[PDB]
Amino acid sequence: ACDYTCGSNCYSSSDVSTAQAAGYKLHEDGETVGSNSYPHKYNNYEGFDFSVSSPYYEWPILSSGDVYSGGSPGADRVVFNENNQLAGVITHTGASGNNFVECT
Ligand SMILES: [Ca+2]
Repeated sequence: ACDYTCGSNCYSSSDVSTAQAAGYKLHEDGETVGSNSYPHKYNNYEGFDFSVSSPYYEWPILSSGDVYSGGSPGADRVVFNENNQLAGVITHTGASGNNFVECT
């Protein structure tokens, strides 16, 4: 079963813990990867009910299970805060433009 489903991509809690660790280490190093420079700040204008406080940062989670290292980021993201707490799993799949919906 999937712990998180984004569109038709299925992720387990191991997949999310692995992506968050990689994204949080780049935040501590003051580094980014990719043409769109991830991780970067996430603004919660859609109002998802996250139970952890901001600031928030978005980082890609790949359907393949690999950690993101550049190239296409796909449409799914883990959002974590400044204290390395997971806020949620969201995706651009099924939302217009740069908006997001939550994975279920
Ligand atoms: Ca997986």
